[PDB]
Amino acid sequence: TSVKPIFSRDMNEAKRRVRELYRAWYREVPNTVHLFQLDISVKQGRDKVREMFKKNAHITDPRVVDLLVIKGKMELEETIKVWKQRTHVMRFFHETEAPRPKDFLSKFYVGHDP
Amino acid sequence: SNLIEVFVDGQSVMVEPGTTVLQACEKVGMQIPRFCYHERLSVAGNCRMCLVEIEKAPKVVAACAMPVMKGWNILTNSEKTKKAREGVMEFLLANHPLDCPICDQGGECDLQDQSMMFGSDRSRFLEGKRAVEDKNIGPLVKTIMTRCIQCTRCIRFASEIAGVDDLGTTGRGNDMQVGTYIEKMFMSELSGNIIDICPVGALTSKPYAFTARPWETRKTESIDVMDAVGSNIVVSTRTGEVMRILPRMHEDINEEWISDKTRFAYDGLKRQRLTEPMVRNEKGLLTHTTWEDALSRVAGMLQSFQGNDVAAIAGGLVDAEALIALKDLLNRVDSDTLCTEEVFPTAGAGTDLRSNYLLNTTIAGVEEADVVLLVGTNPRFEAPLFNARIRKSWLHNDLKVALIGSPVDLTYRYDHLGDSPKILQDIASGSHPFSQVLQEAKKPMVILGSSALQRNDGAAILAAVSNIAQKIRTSSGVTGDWKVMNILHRIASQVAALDLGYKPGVEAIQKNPPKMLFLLGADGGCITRQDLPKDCFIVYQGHHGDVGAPIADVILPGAAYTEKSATYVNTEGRAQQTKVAVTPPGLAREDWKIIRALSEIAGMTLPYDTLDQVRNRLEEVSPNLVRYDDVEGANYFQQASELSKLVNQQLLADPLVPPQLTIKDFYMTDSISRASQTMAKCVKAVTE
Amino acid sequence: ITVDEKLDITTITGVPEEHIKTRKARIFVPARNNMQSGVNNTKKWKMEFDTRERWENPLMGWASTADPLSNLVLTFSTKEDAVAFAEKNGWSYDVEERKVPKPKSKSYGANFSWNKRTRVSTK
Amino acid sequence: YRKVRFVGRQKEVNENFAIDLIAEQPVSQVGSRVISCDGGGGALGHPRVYINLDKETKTGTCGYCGLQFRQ
Amino acid sequence: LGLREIRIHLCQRSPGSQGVRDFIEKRYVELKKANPDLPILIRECSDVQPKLWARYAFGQEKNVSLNNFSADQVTRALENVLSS
Amino acid sequence: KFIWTNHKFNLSGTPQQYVPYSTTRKKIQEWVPPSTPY
Amino acid sequence: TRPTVRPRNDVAHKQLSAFGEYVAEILPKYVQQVQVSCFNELEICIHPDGVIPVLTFLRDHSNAQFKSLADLTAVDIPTRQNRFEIVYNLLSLRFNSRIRVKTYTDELTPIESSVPVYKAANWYEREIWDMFGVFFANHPDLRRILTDYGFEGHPFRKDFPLSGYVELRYDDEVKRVVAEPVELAQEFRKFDLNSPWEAFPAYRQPPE
Ligand code: SF4
Ligand code: SF4
Ligand code: FES
Ligand SMILES: [Zn+2]
Repeated sequence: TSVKPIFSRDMNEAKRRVRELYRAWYREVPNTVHLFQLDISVKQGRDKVREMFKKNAHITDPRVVDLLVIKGKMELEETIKVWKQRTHVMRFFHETEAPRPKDFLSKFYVGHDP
Repeated sequence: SNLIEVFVDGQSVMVEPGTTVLQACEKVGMQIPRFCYHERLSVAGNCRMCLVEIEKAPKVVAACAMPVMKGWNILTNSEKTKKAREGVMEFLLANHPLDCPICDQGGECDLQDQSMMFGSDRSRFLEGKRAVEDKNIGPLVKTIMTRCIQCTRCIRFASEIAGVDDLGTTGRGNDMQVGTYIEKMFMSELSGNIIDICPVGALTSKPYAFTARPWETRKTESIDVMDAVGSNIVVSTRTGEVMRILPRMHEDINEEWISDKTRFAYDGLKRQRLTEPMVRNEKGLLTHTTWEDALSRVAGMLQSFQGNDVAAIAGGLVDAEALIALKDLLNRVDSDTLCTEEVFPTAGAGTDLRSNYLLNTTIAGVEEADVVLLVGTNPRFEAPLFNARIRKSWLHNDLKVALIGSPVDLTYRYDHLGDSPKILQDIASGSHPFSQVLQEAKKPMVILGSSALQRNDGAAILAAVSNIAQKIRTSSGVTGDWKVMNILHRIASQVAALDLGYKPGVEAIQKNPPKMLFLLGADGGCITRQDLPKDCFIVYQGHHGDVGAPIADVILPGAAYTEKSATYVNTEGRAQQTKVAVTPPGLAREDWKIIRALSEIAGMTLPYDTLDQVRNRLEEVSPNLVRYDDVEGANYFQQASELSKLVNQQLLADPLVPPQLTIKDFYMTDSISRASQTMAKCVKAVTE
Repeated sequence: ITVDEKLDITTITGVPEEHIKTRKARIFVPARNNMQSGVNNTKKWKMEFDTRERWENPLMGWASTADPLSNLVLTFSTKEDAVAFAEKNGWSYDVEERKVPKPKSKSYGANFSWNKRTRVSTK
Repeated sequence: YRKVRFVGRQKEVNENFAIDLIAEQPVSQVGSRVISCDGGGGALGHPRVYINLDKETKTGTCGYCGLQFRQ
Repeated sequence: LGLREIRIHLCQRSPGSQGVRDFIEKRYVELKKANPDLPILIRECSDVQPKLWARYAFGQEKNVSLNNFSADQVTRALENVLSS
Repeated sequence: KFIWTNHKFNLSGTPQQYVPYSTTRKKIQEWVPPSTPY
Repeated sequence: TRPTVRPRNDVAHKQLSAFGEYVAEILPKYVQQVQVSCFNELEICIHPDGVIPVLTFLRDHSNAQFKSLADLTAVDIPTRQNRFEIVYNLLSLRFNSRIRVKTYTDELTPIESSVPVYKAANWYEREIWDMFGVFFANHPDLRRILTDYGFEGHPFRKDFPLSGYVELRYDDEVKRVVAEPVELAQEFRKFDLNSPWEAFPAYRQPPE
């Protein structure tokens, strides 16, 4: 498709990029974990980062892989600074929300027709 | 080559020699406003709200009835037309009293969506307004005749399609009423369908009478199953409940018309209904138990029985997706001996190739047909839209009719040929005439029902009638192919419940004593507990409680026809999928999801979960149930014409009779009808 | 200029949540409410989703609900451009078909007839 | 089940009821054919609507108005 | 057990499948003139690979195919399972 | 007539705070099972 | 007709025919359509290429000043096959007129910032990145304005069901103010207002 790409060209400089800002996240999880005075096992903070970057795996295209970045490149602005107050962060790890069954026969006794 | 060009608003368009202005000016996308003109009816001239203005002639014509000659300039929008359509619709607001707060059509009416857009602004009268008086017809049509813009669209309809000729025009001058001179109540099928016709709020529906106004509802298309032709309906939902249902204007089945029974029967849907599972208890005790509890109660009891001792029979309106999950499950324990509640006599066919098993020439075939002979049925009260799809074609062009047995009241001039099974045979050669008339017929047709086919000699009449179809078809027999012999059912879901391969007729249980049955039938008085052996248990499954709710072991709920995305079939073998509307009440659940949670808690676990993994299974076991609404070319009754001649059985002797005669039994029949409390109002206004 | 042609079937991911694969949308031509004869409510191919449970709220009887879509109707202009928006946003769907009447043949003045069977009285 | 909410709260309900308060009216008569039902005083009340009383004995009170009306 | 049932799927056109259509001309009236028990099923259209299907032994599905054959090739292809 | 005699107030709990309820008839009318006999 | 109907004025409609005739004359590499709104306003349909270019011509000249940028905005149309739209809106202080500049786009195709031409598209471009999702390259800054820090949906486009996907509520089980999926106390009734008969003949869509 003819439209100018954003940053990358095909898939390599692109997949050099996603490798890159990983470390900015990987090098800085914990400085926050003492800064907000939020308490968690610092390794959790390194599981989620690696839990997300493995999530969107099937992407076939440039200008998508550049699009996601422009989001991801942002967040390091807010989080590495303090523009969030504890409660824009911890929302990643959902503490309160009761589990979903996701199995079959556990559904059939609770809830209609999902 | 036979067409005219005529310029509508300065634009050329082609029109067949003899279409009116209105059918031309529709082709380019305009509505001349309409009051007395309507497609499916005839045409008369007495609204005078379509005045088109022709080019270069001082008079103003009317665009309902008048042909269109070599090209006029048909000028819709000028300063001449706009001098009329403003000057009529200030007349018919002279007397139209000050309802609309409360006139129950107050959200659709056509003294409203004309007379803002087209026509006037304020009024100059200033004093007047006759008010006549109403009366009553029946416990459906509610009648305030104070309104009546007097299109005369309710009258040309009685003498037209539904053949009952009653309504009339009584009077002269400013005063003429409409309703009937004497006190006769006017009651029939399809004549509960008027209240689509009347363009203003004269005729408005009784049970619905005051509940909701029609900007609030939600139109979710659906399909009506109480009967063969199906429909295309549309439901409505206010708060999450059903309010009222319409037709959906399909172009073959339900021209614009929906029958009456399928309309006023939503009412027993929310009345008496079973909202939970109910355990067994040993006594007359029957109680409610948690959904996990009475599931296993019947789970283990399957690990006991085996072989033909466990057989299920489902004869009712059940879907075509709970006719697999139940078939594959009870057939993976290898116990079948299963049938439906219905009775289809079989000899050398009745499943294979089907060819005789469904109505061959579709509904849309009748329009072309020439000679018709139908036997052993009263087509009026079963498939009421196959009747008047004769009537309209009996008129509008010539058609001939003959019936066999028990002359009933139909709407058109037929003739009773003879009454007995023994008449059919002598018509093989010349006797008891037609003799050549079926023979000389260009497109003969023959229709056998499910009432006559259900006798104990049944496999004979199937084979006796097929002969006369072979008799003719082997000559030419039509032109041409033009299939002839065909059947019509009266039962909701059968052609699905059968051509899946479920053997016809309840016999296979009648020979032996199987211990554990599943009743989806379920309310026929066929199988009782007395007929069963000892108390070994039957598990009822279904939504209602009618008969077979008490006589049963453990029951399980279900969703009706408005709550589930299912697949039905009508008697041309289409596939129509009803669509979700309300979500089912209390604890009840869908049927084919109550199978798989019967399976996994027991031994075998069927190979699917979601819906699309049901229909792929529907796709293996049958190819055409996933082809929605297409009639594929099949004849294939040659090879079954001979093979069903195998058995030599001969008839009984006894005059044919239909179950339904004149009316009163039309209402309470299937399930929902029986519990519908408004039918309970119009059954006692019949007897007396 | 960096024109860089390629072909990857357009899809988009992550913005909604689980409602990507759970549901089935539907593309259908509205049917004309039949209590009135106005033919102008047709002509646009919309889409609307499946309906999930509305229950009762045990204080008043407002029927409160989840299923946060439940009320959207987009309006497209045609079929070729209809399916265009289900794939490009990546969820399942289904299709209906448009309907228009027979031609048809209606002539006043055939209502008074010598041997014809169509002859009206009290029209 | 539901009934534990207004415990001690005294449960406001409507002392009068109009379910039928109507029938106490001295159902009027005219001596003519059709009438003007504008109620409750001029230009406060239902829109003017004319009703026909010719039956034998009945009337018709227009249904906005409710007030039993006849000859 | 088996077997139990036999489902001959076919297509209305794409004549490459015509053997089945021809098979009915050839062996149906004759083939099922015996076996007055088995309920052979003709259903309509798989449009492609008119797979013959058969079911037995507690509902296990066994699907042979056919794509372009002659008349008698299938007549002998049926007794493959039917003898068993 | 059709209007009061004395008066009332807006009170916080009087004891009577009126605490509204639902004004409607029932909905689906569940089924009754059959009695003592088999 | 006079008393209640808005009296028209012709002069304003003659010139804005001319002065807009020839900005399809001197920049034909870009401008692909132009017209005159019956109320005496102009709409210039421009390819997405010229954005910085065309304005820059509109930025200064002695025959067209258009120094004052008033309103940048957007519209998002499905079944336009290129979703969104831009509309620039510019007032020329000397000549007393309004001329609007329409430029289409998609989500994926970037558009180039106008920021060096006017410094008042600084905010109006930060916003749109939040709402519709259009991505403006080479912008001195790109961030999140008008929206919270959680909205991953880009609302104002036509796929966001009005109530967003997560209601908020505070619970004392710990400290925080946390987010649970949206559960309403009333349906948000959907009424249906669209009446038949096509009251407008002039706008009559093609016959087809
Ligand atoms: S009936 Fe038709 S006209 Fe009479 S009030 Fe209701 S809408 Fe207005
Ligand atoms: S019903 Fe109302 S409209 Fe239909 S004909 Fe009788 S009066 Fe004229
Ligand atoms: S519409 Fe003109 S005659 Fe009825
Ligand atoms: Zn009154």
